Amino acid sequence: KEDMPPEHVRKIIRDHDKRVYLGALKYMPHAVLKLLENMPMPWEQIRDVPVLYHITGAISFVNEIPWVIEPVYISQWGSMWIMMRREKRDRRHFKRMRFPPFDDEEPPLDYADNILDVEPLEAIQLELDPEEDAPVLDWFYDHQPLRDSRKYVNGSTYQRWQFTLPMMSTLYRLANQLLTDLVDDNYFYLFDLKAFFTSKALNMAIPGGPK
Amino acid sequence: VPGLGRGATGFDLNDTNYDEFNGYAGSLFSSGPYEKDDEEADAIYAALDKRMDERRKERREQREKEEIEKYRMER
Amino acid sequence: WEKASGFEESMKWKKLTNAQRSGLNQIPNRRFTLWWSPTINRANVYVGFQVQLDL
Amino acid sequence: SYMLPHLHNGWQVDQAILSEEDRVVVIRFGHDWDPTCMKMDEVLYSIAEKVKNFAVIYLVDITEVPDFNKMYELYDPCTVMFFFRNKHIMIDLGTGNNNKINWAMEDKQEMVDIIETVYRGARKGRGLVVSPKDYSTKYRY
Amino acid sequence: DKSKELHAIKERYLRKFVFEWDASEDTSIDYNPLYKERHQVQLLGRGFIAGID
Amino acid sequence: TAQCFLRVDDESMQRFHNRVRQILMASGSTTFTKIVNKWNTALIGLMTYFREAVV
Amino acid sequence: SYQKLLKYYVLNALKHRPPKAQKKRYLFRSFKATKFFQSTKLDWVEVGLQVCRQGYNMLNLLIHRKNLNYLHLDYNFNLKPVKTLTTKERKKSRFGNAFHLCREVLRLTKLVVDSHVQYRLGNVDAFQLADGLQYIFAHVGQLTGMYRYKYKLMRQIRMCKDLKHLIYYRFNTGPVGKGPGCGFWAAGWRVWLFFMRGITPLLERWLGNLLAR
Repeated sequence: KEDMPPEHVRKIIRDHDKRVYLGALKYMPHAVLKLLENMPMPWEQIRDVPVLYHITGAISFVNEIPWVIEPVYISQWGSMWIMMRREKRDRRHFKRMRFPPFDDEEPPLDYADNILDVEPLEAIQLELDPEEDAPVLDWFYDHQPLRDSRKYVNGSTYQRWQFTLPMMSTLYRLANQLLTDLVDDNYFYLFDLKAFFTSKALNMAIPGGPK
Repeated sequence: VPGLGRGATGFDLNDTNYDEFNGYAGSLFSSGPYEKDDEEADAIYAALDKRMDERRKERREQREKEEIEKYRMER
Repeated sequence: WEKASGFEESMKWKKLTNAQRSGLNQIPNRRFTLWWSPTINRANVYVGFQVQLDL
Repeated sequence: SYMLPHLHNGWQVDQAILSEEDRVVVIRFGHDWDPTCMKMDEVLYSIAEKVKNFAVIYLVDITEVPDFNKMYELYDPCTVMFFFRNKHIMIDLGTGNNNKINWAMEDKQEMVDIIETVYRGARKGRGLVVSPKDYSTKYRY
Repeated sequence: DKSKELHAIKERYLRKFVFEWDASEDTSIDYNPLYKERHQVQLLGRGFIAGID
Repeated sequence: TAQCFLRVDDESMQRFHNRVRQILMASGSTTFTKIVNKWNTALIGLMTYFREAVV
Repeated sequence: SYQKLLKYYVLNALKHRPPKAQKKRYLFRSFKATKFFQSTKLDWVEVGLQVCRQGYNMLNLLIHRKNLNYLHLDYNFNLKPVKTLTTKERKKSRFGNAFHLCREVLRLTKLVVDSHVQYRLGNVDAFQLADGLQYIFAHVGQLTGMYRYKYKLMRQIRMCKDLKHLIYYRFNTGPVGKGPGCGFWAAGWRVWLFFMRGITPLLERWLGNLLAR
C-alpha cells in the first residue's frame, strides 16, 4: 500500500450511488479531534502533516500524533511567552483579529490557490544568542526537533528524548521564565493534592484552596 | 380512501419518535437505495467498527452477562 | 349587595348536573373579579399584553 | 385489555365518526404501547359503561392509521379529540389550543363531566364548548 | 476582624448559564493577620515566581 | 422568681401548615371568598389559641 | 479563577481511576488497513480547510437528505432557517442536541482553520495569529455558542475563562499592560482538546446511527 502525492487528494476534493461516501462518513468527530490536535505551534510557520484521505473523500484524518519532547516544548513555550511580552509592551497599537473570518457565506478559499502560494510571515521565534544558546541553536526550532538525531532521540517514532547535560541546561535557561524556580516542595505545605483531598473530605476549606 | 371523505381538517414527526438526545428516531438515509457496492461498503464499515469495538468487548460482555444474571434474581 | 342572589337562585332549586353546579359556584368569582377589575386590569399590575375588546 | 374497539383503518375511523350522530364520538389517538395511553385507556374503561348511553368512545393507533396524525397533526403521545356529526367540537380547556386534551386525566369524574359538557355543547351547536374546568393549570397543590 | 474572630470561635465551638464565576464563590478571607499577610517565597534573593515580568 | 419562656409546639405548627396545605389543595372550584374565609378562620384559631407564643 | 482551577484539578485527581486493560486496537491503523482510505502528506492549513469543507458538506447532507429544504447552513456553520415553516415542518426542523453540539464544534474548528489560513495568507501577523487563537479558545463560549447544545460544556467554558484570567493577570504585567496582544493559548487549546476527545464518542455514535441501511 504505497502512498500517493497530496496533489491527487486535492484534485479529488476539488472534483468530488452514494453508498461508499455515506458509509464512511460516521467518523468525522475523530477527524476533527485529529485536526485540533495536529494544529501548528507558534514556533512553526508551516507544519506539514500526514493525513488519511478517504477514497470517497468524505473525511480526511491526520494519522500523525503530536508527540513532542517535554523540555523542548517547555523551552518553546517560554520563548513564545517572552516574545509575546516583548511584542505587547512594544507594539501597543495591537489590533487583534477579534472577529469571525470574512466568509459569512463566501465559498471556502481554495488552499491550492490562496494558501499554497503566499509565503507566510515570520513566526514568533525569539532571538538566539550563540553565547548561551549554542548547544540548542539548531535544536530549538523544528516541527520535530530530533526526528533524525539517533544519538539524542530514539528515532522517527519519537519515543525517547535523552539529551546531554549542557543541552538540558540551555533548555532550562531558555525556559526559566515559565518555571517556578522552587527548591523544596515544603513551600507548598497544606496546599498539595493530599491537603486538598483532606480538606474536601472533611467538609472544610483551605483559604488558598477550593471547596 | 383518505380522511378527506369525512370532511375533516386541522384545528414521521411524532413526539414519541422524537427526543432531546439524538433528535428524532429513524435513519435520514432511506433503506431503499442499496446495491452490491452498498453491500461491500457496509461490510467494510461494519468490519472496521467491530474491530475498533473489540478492545474491552470480551470483559464488558462477560461483566454485563453476570450483571444480567444477578438482576434476574430481583427483576 | 345581593349575596348569592344575582340570579333567581343560581338554579339551586333544581337537579342540574355537577358541571352546572361547578359553573354556578364559580359565577361569584366572576362577579368578584369584575368588582375589583379596575385595580386588576391596570397595565402596571400584569405584564404588557394590551388587548382591546372588539368594537 | 382495551375493551374499546380501536378503528384500525383510517377510513373505518372516519366512517365511525359518520356512523353515530346522536351521541358523542371520542377517538383516542394514543399509541397503546406507551403508559400514558394505558392510563387514558383505563380512564376510558372507567367511563366505558357510564357515558355509553350518551357517547361512543373508540381507540386509535397513530401507527396503524397515520393519516389522522398527519392531517389533524396529533403529535402528542396520547391526545383525546372529539368529533360530533362530522364536526370536531373544541373543549375550552385553556391550554392554548382546543383540538386535544393532551393530558393523562386520572380522574374519572373529571372525564365524565367533560364528556357531559361536550355533549351539551354539541347539542347546543357551540363549536367551542366551555369546559367546566381550569385545565390551564396543573390543578394540583 | 476581632468581632469576626470571636464569632468564628463561637461557630467552631457551636436555568441561567453563568459565564464568569462570581466573586462570591471565592475563598481566602481569613480573620487572622498571620494567615492573611504571609511572607512571600523570596528565593534567597536569587529567584521569583514564574510568568510575571 | 422565674420566667416561663413559651413557644408554639412544633406539633401545632405542623398541624397548622397541614391545614393550610389542605385548604390550598382542596380549594378546587370553591369561590375565592370561601378560600379567604377558610384561611381567616384558620388564622383566627391559630392566633387566638397561641395568643402570646405566636410571636 | 485560581480557586476554580484548583477545584477542577482536585476533582480530576480524586477521581483518578486507573485505566482498564484494553486489547490495543488502533482505529486509525484499522482505517489505514481498510482499502477505502489513502495516505498522503499535506500542510495543516490545507488539511484544516479540507476538513472544514468536508464538515460543511456533511452538515448539508444531514440537513438536505431529510427533505428539510427550508433551512440553510451558512459558511460559518451557523444554520439559519430560509423562511417561515408550519408546525409539521417545525417538527421536521427538529435539530437534536447532538446535532447542535456537532454544529458548534464544526463551527469552532472551521473558525480555527480559517484563522490559521489567514495567518498563512498574510492577512495578520504571527503574533496576531496567536492572539486570535487565544480569543478563539478563551472567551469562545459566546463565539461558539455550544452551551445551549450541551449544558455540561459550561464547566469547560468556566475553566477556559479561569485559564484566560490567570494567563492575562500573569502576562499583562510591567510594561505590557491591558490589551489584546496576549497570545498564550496552550491552556485553552488543551482544555478544548480534552472536551472534544470526551465528546467524540457520543457524536460519532449519533452520526453512525443516523446513517443506517
